[PDB]
Amino acid sequence: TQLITVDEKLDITTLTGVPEEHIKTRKARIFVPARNNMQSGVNNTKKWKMEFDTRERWENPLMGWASTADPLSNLVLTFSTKEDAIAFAEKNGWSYDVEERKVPKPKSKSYGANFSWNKRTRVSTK
Amino acid sequence: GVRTSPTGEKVTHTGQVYDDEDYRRVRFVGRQKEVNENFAIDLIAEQPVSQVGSRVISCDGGGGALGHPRVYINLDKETKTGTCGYCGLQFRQQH
Amino acid sequence: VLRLVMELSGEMVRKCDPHIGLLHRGTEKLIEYKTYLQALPYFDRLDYVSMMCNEQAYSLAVEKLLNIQPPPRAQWIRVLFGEITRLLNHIMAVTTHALDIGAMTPFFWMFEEREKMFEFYERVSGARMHAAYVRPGGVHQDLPLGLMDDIYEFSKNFSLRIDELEEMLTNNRIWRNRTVDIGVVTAEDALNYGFSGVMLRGSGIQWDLRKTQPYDVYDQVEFDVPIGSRGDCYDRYLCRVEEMRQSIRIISQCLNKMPPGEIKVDDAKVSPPKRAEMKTSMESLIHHFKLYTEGYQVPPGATYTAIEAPKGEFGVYLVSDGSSRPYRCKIKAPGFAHLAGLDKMSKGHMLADVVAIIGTQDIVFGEVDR
Amino acid sequence: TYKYVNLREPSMDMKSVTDRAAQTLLWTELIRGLGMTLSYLFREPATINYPFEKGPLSPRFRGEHALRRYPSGEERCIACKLCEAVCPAQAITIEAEPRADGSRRTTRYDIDMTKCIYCGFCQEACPVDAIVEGPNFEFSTETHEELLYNKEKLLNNGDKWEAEIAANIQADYLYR
Amino acid sequence: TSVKPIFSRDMNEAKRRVRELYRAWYREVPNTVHLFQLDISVKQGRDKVREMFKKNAHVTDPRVVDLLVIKGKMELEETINVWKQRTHVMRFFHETEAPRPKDFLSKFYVGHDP
Amino acid sequence: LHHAVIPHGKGGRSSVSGIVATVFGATGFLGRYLVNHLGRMGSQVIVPYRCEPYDTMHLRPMGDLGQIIFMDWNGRDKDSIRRAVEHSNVVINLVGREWETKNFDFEDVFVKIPQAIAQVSKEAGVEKFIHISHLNADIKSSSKYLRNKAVGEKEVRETFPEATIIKPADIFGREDRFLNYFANIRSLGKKTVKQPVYIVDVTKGIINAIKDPDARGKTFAFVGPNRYLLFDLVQYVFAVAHRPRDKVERIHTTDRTLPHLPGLEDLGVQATPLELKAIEVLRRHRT
Amino acid sequence: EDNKQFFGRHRWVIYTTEMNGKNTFWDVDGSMVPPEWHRWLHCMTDDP
Amino acid sequence: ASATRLIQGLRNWASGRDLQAKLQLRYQEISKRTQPPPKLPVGPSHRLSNNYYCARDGRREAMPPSIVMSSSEKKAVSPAPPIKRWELSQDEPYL
Amino acid sequence: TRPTVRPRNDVAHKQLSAFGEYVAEILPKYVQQVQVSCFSELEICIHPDGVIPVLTFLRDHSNAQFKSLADLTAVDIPTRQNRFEIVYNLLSLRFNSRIRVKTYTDELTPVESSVSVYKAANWYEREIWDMFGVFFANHPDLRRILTDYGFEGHPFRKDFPLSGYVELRYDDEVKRVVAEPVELAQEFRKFDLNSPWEAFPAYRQPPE
Amino acid sequence: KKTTGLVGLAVCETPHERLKILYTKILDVLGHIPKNAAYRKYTEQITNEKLSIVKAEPDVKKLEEQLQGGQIEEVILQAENELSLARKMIQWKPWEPLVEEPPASQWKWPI
Ligand SMILES: NC(=O)C1=CN([C@@H]2O[C@H](COP(=O)(O)OP(=O)(O)OC[C@H]3O[C@@H](n4cnc5c(N)ncnc54)[C@H](OP(=O)(O)O)[C@@H]3O)[C@@H](O)[C@H]2O)C=CC1
Ligand code: SF4
Ligand code: SF4
Ligand SMILES: [Zn+2]
Repeated sequence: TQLITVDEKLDITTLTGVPEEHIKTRKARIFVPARNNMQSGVNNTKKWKMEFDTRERWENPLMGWASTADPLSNLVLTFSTKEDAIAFAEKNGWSYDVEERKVPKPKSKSYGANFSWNKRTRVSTK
Repeated sequence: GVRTSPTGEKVTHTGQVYDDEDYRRVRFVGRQKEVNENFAIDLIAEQPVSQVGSRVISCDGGGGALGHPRVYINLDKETKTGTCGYCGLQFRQQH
Repeated sequence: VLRLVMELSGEMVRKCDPHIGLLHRGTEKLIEYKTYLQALPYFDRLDYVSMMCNEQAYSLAVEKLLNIQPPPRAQWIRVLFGEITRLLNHIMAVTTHALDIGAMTPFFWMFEEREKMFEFYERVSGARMHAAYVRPGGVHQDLPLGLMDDIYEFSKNFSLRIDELEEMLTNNRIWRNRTVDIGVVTAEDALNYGFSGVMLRGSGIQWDLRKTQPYDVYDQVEFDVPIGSRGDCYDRYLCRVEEMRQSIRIISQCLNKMPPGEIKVDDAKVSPPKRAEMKTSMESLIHHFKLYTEGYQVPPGATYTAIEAPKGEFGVYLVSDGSSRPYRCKIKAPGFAHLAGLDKMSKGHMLADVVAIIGTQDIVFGEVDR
Repeated sequence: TYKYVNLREPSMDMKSVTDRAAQTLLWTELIRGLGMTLSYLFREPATINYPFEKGPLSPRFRGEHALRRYPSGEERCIACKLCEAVCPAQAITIEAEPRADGSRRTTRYDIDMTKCIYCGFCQEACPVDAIVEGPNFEFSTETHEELLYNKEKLLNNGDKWEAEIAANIQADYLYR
Repeated sequence: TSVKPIFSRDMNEAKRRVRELYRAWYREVPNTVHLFQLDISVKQGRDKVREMFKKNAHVTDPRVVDLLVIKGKMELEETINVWKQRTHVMRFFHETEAPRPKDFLSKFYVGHDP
Repeated sequence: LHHAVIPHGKGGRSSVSGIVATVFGATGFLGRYLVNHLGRMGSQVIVPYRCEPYDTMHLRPMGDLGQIIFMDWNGRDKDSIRRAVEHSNVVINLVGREWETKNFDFEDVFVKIPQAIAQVSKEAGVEKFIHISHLNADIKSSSKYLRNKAVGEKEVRETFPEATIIKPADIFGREDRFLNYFANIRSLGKKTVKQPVYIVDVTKGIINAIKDPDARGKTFAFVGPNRYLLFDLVQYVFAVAHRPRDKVERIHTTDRTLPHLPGLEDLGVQATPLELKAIEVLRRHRT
Repeated sequence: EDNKQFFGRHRWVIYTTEMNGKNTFWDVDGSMVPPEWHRWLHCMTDDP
Repeated sequence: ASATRLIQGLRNWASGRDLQAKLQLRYQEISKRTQPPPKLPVGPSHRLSNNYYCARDGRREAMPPSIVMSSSEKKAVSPAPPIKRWELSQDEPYL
Repeated sequence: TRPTVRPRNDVAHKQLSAFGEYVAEILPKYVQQVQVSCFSELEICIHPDGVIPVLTFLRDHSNAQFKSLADLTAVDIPTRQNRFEIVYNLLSLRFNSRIRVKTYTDELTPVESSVSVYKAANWYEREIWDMFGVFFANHPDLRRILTDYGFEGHPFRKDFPLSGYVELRYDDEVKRVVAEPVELAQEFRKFDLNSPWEAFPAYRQPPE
Repeated sequence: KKTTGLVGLAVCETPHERLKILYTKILDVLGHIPKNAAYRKYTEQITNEKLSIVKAEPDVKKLEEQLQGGQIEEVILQAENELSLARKMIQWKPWEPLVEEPPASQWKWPI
């Protein structure tokens, strides 16, 4: 009730219990996931996924499976703004690589321009 | 119709048989590598190539709601039989 | 399986710490990493003695979020199997209470009758116990022709057998001596400790989720829930047996009031179609394919619902992203709520009475983990 | 509507109170319980002699995880990955390849019997009825290596019988 | 910015509660290593205790210190009862390797661990 | 060499580690701990037995899913032994009852068993064959045990010459023989100076030497850290345990260093003393 | 198959000796039936 | 059952419930298996010519929740009408 | 729209709208939202200081009785600074209605331990402390219940991945059971099922 | 009465004047509360409605089916807890204007 409050940083990584091997060695990456190019629809955009980089996946020598010694291998954290992403990553301690968002560039096309006269943009097929 | 590779044992209908330098052959010691010896590709020659008088014909699979779904295949390839991707059995055209 | 660290003044008590969490399995986390239709059986098996009301509550959670009502034959068949499940959980809770209190034989009598009931599940779906069988969107793959007459047979013979159970026990002198004085519950306790169902029936207040908020066609059968008066464990025992006999009533009226509509919804974008249209469509094939790959998308928002498990308030709380994965499921468990007040239920007794207390609130310990 | 219990009083009339006293000092309804139990003694008990007589079932039991094949034909599985897409403990493992013919097929079709909870979802999800939950349920396997099915084990197990599977499906391909 | 902390004002009360918690662990150790019929010298166990303390001396934010004090108090309670068994107490130790050092060339032999 | 003998990733629990080990024995004591440390390393172990499968059953789940594999061997035929060592990276030889049986002496197990297995091994092409031996097993007297071991030592040294002949001193641990005989007393007291070596440093040394190449050809000997009198050690045993013919001769016989051959320090393993582990292992006294 | 017993004692097999050849006069396993009899014996039908 | 009348009478004398009548061993009314194959109904859809899916789109009827607040009024009502107390059902209550 | 799509009652909607407006205007110190969904179940969204005062109001007052307590979980939402949501769920014996008291909270600052008025909340708050680490000042006993003792990490967060970090095995070396870093036997595959194409046009959010 | 349907609650003999001194104490402790807020309005209006229910009727069973809160003694207990919130809400000032706002991109759901 109107207590101590001091304007500083945060150090939660000494509390969330994941060991320090995984703290300092593993590396995070924040990116908007690209449109999977075969479909053309960008509802899969608008989010900022935090992922971890991949590591070794050998052969399971009895069945032909891919085991791993990576508990963090299948994290994903879908966010809504780059600021809160970076704030969370620095709040929880490990390092992070920021790739920036890329919209499709707006264009200038028209069907009448596909029916040109002395301009070379000509439909040529139909 | 199995092969005996120079490792010395049965092979399957997938190209997966071993090398001599393997420990997995010796973990097969005492218990037999069971495998279906009624292979797959040899049950294509047993099926006759039917000859239908039509042109754009049907394949169902021997049973209404028992098998693979309907697919209509064409016979335009004059020397090549139509092949259902599901069935595996062939068709021809008779003018 | 529990851990009980009790602290007792001699052949009496003072306190008891129920160390529970032996049976934690991480169910909510695993559902947070799966889809709806895939992760239904976790809801089937967190509780396990009651086994189709769990299905029923999850299916009603999804159908209530998705604003889709099942066809009426689905509702009545779901009511029938809710009554079978109610009958089954109360008969096993009575018999495991009897077996742990002593009393070797009625356990085996009622388990032969339950063996008929597992034959009925087998004929319905095929599984012994954990039949999934209740999809969201109504029941899947309806009953084979020749089951309702078997249920009619079971109703007759089982009325006879449960009257023979009350022939054996209930005016048993020393079983009454064994459990009358123990397990008192104040109405203020029954509110503040968050009790659910049979404890509320037993101690005072007339209360039923089924009756007050009829979440299905329960509103259109004549039945009457038994209430307790003294708020007591023998009285609670009689309450359970008469809820079984009321379930006999509900099965009889359900068989006489059956509409022959259809199994699933015809909104094929939620329930998958059947084989004939599947093997020759195009839209039904696509719906089959993507409906089993992705899972249908579920509009965002957080819902809660609760039905009357034979324990009590089986509550379930979904939080959905616009997604086919639920963002957060969570389950209100009557086992957890009933284990919650154990000190204030057992301050003034001794240890065999404590084992009777663990009996008289029906436990599975699967569901107490959530 | 409610129908509650335990609302009476012990009747103060002399006959009823001496009847409760007669039960107290004469051990009566205990002997009534003995009479009911001896009535169940003199019935015939219902056991099934297990290794000979087998307990009844449905046509739609979920057992063995067997495969099917076409009439004098090849493997019914297209390797369309739906069963591994639905498998709620992911015990299916499919790696697919075409062969020298052209029809798309498999390489590796593995069922873990440990993770397989025996849903039925992979049966319902199969578009061509390739995988079928089998009829018999007798696995009883002494070693944990031996509980990890290969595609060849599934094909042998689908060729130790189809006739049971075919009879069950041909009876009940109309419900599902 | 309003932040309502647990116990702390400055780190003086932090120092006070943490030194008392260490005193509680000091008189906690010999009773437990006698009770569980353990097999480790008291010197070694106490030095692993103070080593676990000396791991997290690098944090000055006082709310973090409060939550650490409450965690350590929880497990001192749960080992001063008999609620934790032999397994968890040994699990604090590492007598089963776990061999991996931080040499460059050692991790270059057993590959792909940068 | 082919893949799936190369190491993969980190260690433990079916990480595909290096060695594929055929072990003769391992149903006894030291081989059981050795299979344990190879399961921690994550190595596939082929072990044949001869007894009831109940004993190999209670040492079965040491490995992960299906790593270790069980088969049969016998002290007579080369065909079963050869089938058991058809494919092996390494092979270790640890065998021996410490009393003559009806059908076996100290002769011909120590003599005849390394003959046939080394025969099919050198015809087979195994590498890093590790043969144990008791320490100070001489041509000299007092033990058919020790002299048959010396004959076997000369056999394994002569044919298949680059075997690591290894020898610990007499080991103690959870299932020691001589400390158990110290518990199974009555009494008699003599003098002999003696160094005891604990079992886990021995088996750590064996797995480290078998996984680390270039350390081959040389016989090794493992050293106890204390090296004092036997009777003082018996007084130590009774003190810590709260209470006041071939085995006793073969502990009174010979305990010494051999300065020719290299020991622990060519391996980099810490020596666990007698006192620490002896206090750890002396349970089963009065209250 | 007898009719006057109850449902669970209609259809019983009597195994013979050494059908695969493993002295199965004694120690009778399950699954020693061919599959069409594995339909009939498990009460999935009413005709042999 | 399947037993003589003296011990039948002893069963009914130990429990006067006419045990020979209904005994929980089923004989006649086991469902006579291999029933005729059923034809299912198809419900209030596949109806041609009128089923616009535009109408019955229960997924798209999900409104976002309305928001009454932010970050001489005739009021103080209850969330519901207060619940009427029930009745003892006539079908043999106690008492 | 009428067959097989569940119809509703606007009457219950109007009742809950009026009731939420009432509660919001008579406890204005803490109310920020009263939202009503389509199918009439009330949500009240509350600052983390009116926990004790608002629950003391909502237990009583004879216009909203609501004795019955249920779930408390604090649904872990990143892309916030106040991450966790403490969700009380309340039921009226007298009025047959469900109100969700959603209060918000951060990682480290406690809410005020609702066990003072709710004797059912004891193991609920203990569960929240064990799975998350949300602290409850002024509480009788906080322990780890529904976890192992020697285990830590607060696993129902999103930072805790699906497998645990530790994994037990017995070993005969030290004759007991130990914990090791996790050596999975298979990957736990991860299906990118989040399909595009805007399945609900009404719940669109404005992009930037 | 005679042995009511609840459990930890035995029947009272003088319901009426006990209930009346309950509600007059509610009016007293409401008289402690400041004026301008409508919390006083709603509590005063409902309490005078309920007191007008009880003053006009000396009956028992008609008094139950008119005055809600079946059967009777729950109304007394509920009056006690209504006094309890009254005492606790002299303090804590629920009607005074708000403490600060959330960061306002918090309560919207679909993330
Ligand atoms: N202090 C010590 O004990 C020391 C011992 N050593 C040596 O270490 C080795 C292992 O010792 P230890 O474990 O104590 O003794 P064991 O008797 O237990 O080890 C020998 C193993 O091989 C088996 N075996 C022995 N003879 C035969 C046979 N004829 N046929 C089949 N199997 C046989 C044994 O029994 P089974 O057949 O039932 O499997 C056992 O599994 C011995 O060779 C010993 O000389 C070396 C230095 C010190
Ligand atoms: S669903 Fe059927 S056909 Fe498709 S991959 Fe699975 S088993 Fe094969
Ligand atoms: S029954 Fe279920 S768990 Fe088993 S393979 Fe099929 S889908 Fe997977
Ligand atoms: Zn075809």
